[PDB]
Amino acid sequence: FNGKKSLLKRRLINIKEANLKKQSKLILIFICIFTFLLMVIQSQFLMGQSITDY
Amino acid sequence: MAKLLIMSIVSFCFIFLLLLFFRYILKRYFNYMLNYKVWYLTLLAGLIPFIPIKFNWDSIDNICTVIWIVLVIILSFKFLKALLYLKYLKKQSLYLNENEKNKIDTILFNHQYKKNIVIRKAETIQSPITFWYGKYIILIPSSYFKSVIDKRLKYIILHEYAHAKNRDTLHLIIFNIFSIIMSYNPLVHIVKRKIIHDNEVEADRFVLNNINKNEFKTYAESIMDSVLNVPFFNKNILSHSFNGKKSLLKRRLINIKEANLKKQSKLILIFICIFTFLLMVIQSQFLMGQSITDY
Amino acid sequence: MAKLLIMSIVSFCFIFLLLLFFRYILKRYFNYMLNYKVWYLTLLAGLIPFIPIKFNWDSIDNICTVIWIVLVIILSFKFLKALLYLKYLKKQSLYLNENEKNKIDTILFNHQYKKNIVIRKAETIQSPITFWYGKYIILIPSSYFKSVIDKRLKYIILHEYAHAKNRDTLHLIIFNIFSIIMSYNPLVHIVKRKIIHDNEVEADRFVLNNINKNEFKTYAESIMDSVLNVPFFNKNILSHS
Ligand SMILES: CCCCCCCCC/C=C\CCCCC(=O)O[C@@H](COC(=O)CCCCCC/C=C/CCCCCCCCC)COP(=O)(O)OC[C@H](O)CO
Ligand SMILES: CCCCCCCCC/C=C\CCCCCCC(=O)OC[C@@H](COP(=O)(O)OC[C@H](O)CO)OC(=O)CCCC/C=C\CCCCCCCCC
Ligand SMILES: [Zn+2]
Ligand SMILES: [Zn+2]
Repeated sequence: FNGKKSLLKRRLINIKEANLKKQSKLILIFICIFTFLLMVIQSQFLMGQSITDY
Repeated sequence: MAKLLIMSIVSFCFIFLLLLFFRYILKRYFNYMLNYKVWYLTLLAGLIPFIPIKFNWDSIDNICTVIWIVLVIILSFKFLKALLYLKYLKKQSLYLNENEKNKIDTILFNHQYKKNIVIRKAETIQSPITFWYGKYIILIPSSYFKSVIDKRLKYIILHEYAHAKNRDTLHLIIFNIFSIIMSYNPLVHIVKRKIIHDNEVEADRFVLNNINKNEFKTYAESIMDSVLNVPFFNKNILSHSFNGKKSLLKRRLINIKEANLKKQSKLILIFICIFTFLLMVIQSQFLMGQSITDY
Repeated sequence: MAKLLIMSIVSFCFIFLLLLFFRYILKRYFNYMLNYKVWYLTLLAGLIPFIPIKFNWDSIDNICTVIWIVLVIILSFKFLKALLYLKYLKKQSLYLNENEKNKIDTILFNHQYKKNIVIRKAETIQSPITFWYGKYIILIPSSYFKSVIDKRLKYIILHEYAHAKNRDTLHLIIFNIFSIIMSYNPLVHIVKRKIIHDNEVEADRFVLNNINKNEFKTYAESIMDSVLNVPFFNKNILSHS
């Protein structure tokens, strides 16, 4: 009956399902290492600067 | 020259989208919390283009040159305003009576936590709040202990601890300042806000993990009352408050509490509309046109 | 033709900002509300320089055309799906019994309010909703009437009645259509939120005015419970929950 979804409402929703999960770092790591490599790629791909201006 | 900025904006948005991308599934299908610390990487990556790796139309840059500077200056103010408040706030506190301490300890000894953070009382602000400085300060009004049989102490106290544990109040400050210099890309503000929601969710988990289920129900009910009693605040961006945040629901509650019984004399609308209209007429007097007219 | 795009956007934003100043100040300092109807005039203004009445670029122009076309098509699709959702709800509704009618009568007895709008019930949804069609339909859960002591009925009825009185639902319908077509100026979409925000506030003012001071807190408590104990849905985003 609330006008629209917001924070108080979201919190109450989560209160209904116990988060009985072992949220192992395994997953975050997989993403984090992937992510980092992509920034590496971004670098080879593109850089520039004004230091060139002889 | 500002071509660099454009490059910067693009890089930022790239990583930004990447994180947002993953999140959906991780919660939607697996109910995982994403450990928010990952977000610092967006900033880093976004700024890589500034490194001199080495391995007319530009009038606009003559201008963008100072847009940067001005924004920083304004933000310097914004930031400091809050910081100064914190100066003020901190110095007004006091330590506590043993009996309260005994109660407090009874609640929390179970954790036997790393007590290198601090508990103190207040004679000022209505709701308990927290911020960092270098000490991890938890501050709560005296009315709550004088009301020794309030019971809700059981839950309120723990909540604050939960913010203390991940050092939310530390990161927040740093993050803010750093972002201020890179004032150029509004997406960073999305992030500035977004991060908050996660912190609060985690805090709720934290609490539930320390109580019964019968109690869960009770707790949830107590939160609602904790929202009810007062107007909210935005006093310290460099802090976390208790009443959740600026919102529609809250605004409506505030108004219903206040008297609201009067008509404004009709002219106000009669004229505001006339006014608006004449001006658009004027706008038109000079401005109109479309390509079909171009024989 | 880029020029026309630009003009339309600019014109709209000009007035838009003007209006915002007024509302803020007027409420902030003198405690008054403005009747939201004025907002239609922003759409109008935005389309004046637009009509062909005077009283490199090639690429830019070509693409702009294409985007306009697609935006309208997809928003319409979204809108239409919702529209039949509404059809569904109507089909499934039913009238109430005599005593239930008698309860309504009591609540509205001294109100003697216009009866050219309709009150009906269904088991389909956990909380009441309303919509327009042309008949002003108020729908409540069929599970509520039997509760001899809910003391919700009183408040729920006035709340909705009040919404019905101002024909707010109609305005949203048409209003949305115009933004469906003029899909590109983000400001045009944004104003929708403002309309809703106030529409509900105003409704509350109405209700409070019809109840005892001693129960003001009662009303408020129910408002909270109405949220606390329920899941959220927005299938009909064109309607009020
Ligand atoms: C600049 C704005 C300033 C105003 C802010 C002031 C207001 C401050 C706002 C702060 C509070 C947040 C309120 C929440 C509102 C909201 O809808 O924003 C949500 C993001 O939605 C988007 O994906 C869209 C968000 C982006 C907004 C624009 C909409 C368009 C999106 C399409 C972009 C995708 C295309 C990619 C290419 C981008 C390159 C340009 C919030 O994220 P989350 O809660 O994690 O949801 C998870 C979701 O289930 C997971 O699905
Ligand atoms: C891209 C070109 C744009 C050209 C225009 C120049 C501006 C560019 C700079 C952009 C960022 C500035 C951010 C400030 C926004 C101005 C609004 C502004 O001044 O509004 C501020 C606030 C609060 O309104 P208030 O003053 O209390 O009066 C409300 C009154 O009762 C009733 O009135 O809006 C919200 O936070 C509610 C937003 C709800 C809408 C839904 C979500 C999307 C977020 C809205 C944001 C929408 C996103 C913005 C997109 C235009
Ligand atoms: Zn918190
Ligand atoms: Zn309503």
